[PDB]
Order: sequence, then C-alpha cells, then structure tokens
Amino acid sequence: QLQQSGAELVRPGSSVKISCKASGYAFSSYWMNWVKQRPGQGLEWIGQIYPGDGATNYNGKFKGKATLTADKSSSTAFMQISSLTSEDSAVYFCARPYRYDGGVYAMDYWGQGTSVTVS
Amino acid sequence: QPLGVGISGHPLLNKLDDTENASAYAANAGVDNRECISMDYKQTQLCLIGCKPPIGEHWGKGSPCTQVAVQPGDCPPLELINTVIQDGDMVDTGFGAMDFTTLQANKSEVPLDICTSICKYPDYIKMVSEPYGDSLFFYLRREQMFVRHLFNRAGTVGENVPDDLYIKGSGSTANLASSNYF
Amino acid sequence: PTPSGSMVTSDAQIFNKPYWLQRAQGHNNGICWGNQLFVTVVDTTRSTNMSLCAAISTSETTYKNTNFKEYLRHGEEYDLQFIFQLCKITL
Amino acid sequence: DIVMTQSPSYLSVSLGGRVTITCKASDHINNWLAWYQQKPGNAPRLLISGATSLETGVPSRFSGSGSGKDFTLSITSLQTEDVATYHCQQYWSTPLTFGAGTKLELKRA
Repeated sequence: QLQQSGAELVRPGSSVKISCKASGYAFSSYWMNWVKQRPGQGLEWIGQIYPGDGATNYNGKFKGKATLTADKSSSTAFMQISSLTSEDSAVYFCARPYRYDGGVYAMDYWGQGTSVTVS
Repeated sequence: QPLGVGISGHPLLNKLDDTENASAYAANAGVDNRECISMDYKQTQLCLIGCKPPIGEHWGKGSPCTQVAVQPGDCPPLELINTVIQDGDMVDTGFGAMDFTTLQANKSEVPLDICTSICKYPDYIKMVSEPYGDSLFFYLRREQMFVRHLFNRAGTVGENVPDDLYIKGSGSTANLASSNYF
Repeated sequence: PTPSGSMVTSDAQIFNKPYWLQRAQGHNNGICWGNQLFVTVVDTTRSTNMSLCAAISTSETTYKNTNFKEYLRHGEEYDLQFIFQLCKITL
Repeated sequence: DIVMTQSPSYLSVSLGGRVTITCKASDHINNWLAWYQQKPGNAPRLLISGATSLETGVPSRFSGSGSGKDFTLSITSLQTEDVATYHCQQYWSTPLTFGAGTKLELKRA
C-alpha cells in the first residue's frame, strides 16, 4: 500500500515537494522508482533512490529538474521539481522495485498517482 | 591424545556461490541460499605462563556517536576490546578475533562452535608492555593458515560498489553479484 | 594466471622481532638527518577481512537474504618501538 | 538509452477474438521486458515480467513471448474488461524505457 499526496496547482517558476508513504512491509530494504505521464500520453522514467545513503540515478532529462529524498524513520519517499513550466504538468507515480535492491522484473506495487498543474 | 585434525561447520552457512572459478554468471539470490558446509580451522599452538590471568583482544560492536540515528541494518561500529581470557573461550579459527554474536545478526556466517561465541587473540603487545610483567613471563606461539575455498556471502548490499570501479554490465551481468567474499 | 600466496606461518614472521641497525651497507649508518625517520611496512600475513551483517528487522524467525545487510571491514594493528643513540658533529 | 516502440498505437477489436500487441526494442534486451495494462483513471498494472511470466492475479488468457528484441503480448477470448492501453517496458539497461502504448477499442458499425 503506497500513499501519495493530493493534487497540486503551482505558478510557473515555482516548486513542489511530493510524498509517497510506504506501508505493509519493511521499507529499509527497497528503493523507490518515480515516473511521469502527460495527459493522454505515455510513461517516462525519472529516477530511483536508495533511501539508505541517498544514492540515486537520474534520467538525463530530469537532472537539474528533479531531486529525490526519503525519510527512513517514517518510510517516505519525496521528489521535488524545480523551475516548473507547462511541460511539467502531468501525473506522477511512485513505484517499488520487485527485487529488494535490484531494479529488474518490473515494478510490482504503484502509488495512486499525484496530479500537478503548472499555471 | 594422538595428533589429528578436527572439523567444524554449519548446516545453514551463509555461502552463496563458489567464486574461486565460475563458468557462467551465477543465478540470483532468492530466499535463504545457505548451504551445509564444514572446514578445518587454522592450526594454533600456544602456551602463556604468568602470575596474572592472560589478556586477549577481539573486535566487538563499539558504542555509536550521538548524531546520525543508526538506521536499522546500518553497519555496526567496531572497537578493539581487551578482555580476560577465560577457560573455555574460543581461539581465532581463520575468521579473525571478533564477537560474532554482536557483529553478525545472521547467525550463519561461521560454523556452530564459534557462531555465537567470541574468538579472542592473546594481546601479546599489551601484556609485554605491562610495567611489572606479571601477566606473562614466558610464551610460545605457533599459528599457520591458508585459503582452502573462496566464497560469496548471500544477503543484501550493505555498502554498494562505487561505479567508478567498473563498467556496467547488461543482460545477466546487468546486476552485480555479491562482492562480499569470504 | 590467478595468484595465491600460500599458507602463512609464525615461524616465517618478520615482525615482533627487534632489528639492530649497527652496521649499515650504505654510507649513512642510521643517522636521522632532519630528526626524521621513515619506516615502511607491508604485511599480508594478517589480511583477514571480517564480514559483519546487521538485520533490518529482528522479528521473523525465517531467514530472508533481504532482511540482512552484509558488509566487510578490515583492521590493522601496529606498535612501533625504537632505540635512539645521541650523536654529535663538530662543524 | 534503449528505445521501445510498439507496432500500432491502436487496434479496433471484437469481444472474443485473439489480440496481439508486439513491441520491438532498438537493441537486444534478452527477455528483460515487462507488460503493463492501464485504464483511464489509474496506475498501470503489471501483467508480464521476464517476457513470459504471468503475475499473480493475472488471468491466464494473457500471455507473452519473444526474444532478443521482439516481444508480443497475446490475449485470447478478449473480455470487455480487457479493453485498455497496454505498454511494454525494458529493464535491461538504464534509463528504463517504456513503449508508446497500444490502445484497444471495440469495433462497431
């Protein structure tokens, strides 16, 4: 069970911090994966975080735009977006790696999705 | 008794794969890949004489610094601990002198006989430095050991291999095998 | 080829023995110019690495590789001792 | 990066028939591929991992196959609940890549 934040409306140039709270398992063993989907369009990969030491990999497209963090004490993942534009309006999803610290065999548990409007 | 060599093992020793020589990339760690494995410990002959009990050293879990809250699973801090060597204590058997109980939650890293014990090593340096030298006024030590097998440890990466040390693989070699050799 | 330094032994130890630097083969017979002194060492006869793993959870009574974080650490212990002889140089 | 593409972005289909959606990778990904199904108001649902493995809860009429760079998802006796958009994903190398999606629509006069 993963819980994401409610809908956001932010003005161009602003910034947003969105959470994904983990529950029903031991968070301290798993990364968190994040993707992006624009209205009526496909899926794109943003990055994934190892909460333990804050290590993370970036999709080049989201290098300066995205930063990932996580609160081990409360088992929650966070993603912040900077210098928001019309292209950042989309539904964002958090998703757990199937195999502990490995990122193969697909994403087996997804969050409900959080909608962000830049306007 | 007549001369001879013993042997110790563990029915559930944490041994993933044989890393001494492999023909293909090993499968994938599932749940509990432990094997029933035994070994012949390192040979040790020693005799300490003094009018005070002998003193040993071993690595244990040091006290943490009051800051960064120890995340569960975090690697525990080490600390060389001086102790009195008591009758019945265990000698380093090839895995060094450490407290396996407080440094290995796994309970399957070493054979049963040292598995939940402390392997201590005489702290010769300290004892000889001793001002009056009562703890030991004579000693004989003879220890030897060599690597029979080279294995892998199952479990999860506690500390990842810095990617500046290798070129990412793919397909099978996409995922790095445990480089926690023993 | 894959190397292998065979068995290690006490009888073959180089350390924990005193070295008496009385006659040097060089012209400098142990004079520590600059009140400096260099002691280089390499000892692979105590290279034991110890793996220590912590459990992420202390509940389940069933082993799960995912429940334990495996690590590696190595410790080295030294103790240098010297005997120095005062010397004089008429300038 | 590895680029995933699906043949059509859309198919008009009939209830009860067999539907196939094939995806082709820009490079060899060696059966490291997943299929997802997504309906209009929720997150994508994993159907396939490892090219051929069905996930728990997934009806047996769904199946997948292929190798190297060419994979396909097959749905027998298509049900109305099966009408949705399907995606492939490669995880052989990062960044992870998804196909553009194939949307199923029901055909009518």
